[PDB]
Amino acid sequence: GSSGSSGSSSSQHFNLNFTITNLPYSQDIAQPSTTKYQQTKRSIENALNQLFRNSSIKSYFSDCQVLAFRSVSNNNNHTGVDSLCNFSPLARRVDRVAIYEEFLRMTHNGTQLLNFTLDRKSVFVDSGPSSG
Repeated sequence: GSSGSSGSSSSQHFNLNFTITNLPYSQDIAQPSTTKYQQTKRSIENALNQLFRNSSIKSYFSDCQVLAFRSVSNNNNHTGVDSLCNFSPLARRVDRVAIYEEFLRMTHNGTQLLNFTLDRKSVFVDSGPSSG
């Protein structure tokens, strides 16, 4: 057997996160078998797509992966966007702040994402695969 395997992976995955104040955490958002969930799930993922091609990193950045939504504490009138700033195999020189600033520039300092008003301080991007 053995058809490869020699210490290879290529491509990188970035953890995209940013709560959207313009999205209440209802029961629908809790169950993937709802409309409010699928709709918002594709709505945000769709907005991020057109945002990338327009962003400064519209060459190495492939697309995003909306994992799910989280319910922030204190107030239940928000929704934590659990996305994944996925990149291409060619992308080698990519920092965390890079996608963070590129997204804030288009979202007006992280306030209005196309058609979804979201906070800025809440937003944050990190590295997914890092042994943890």
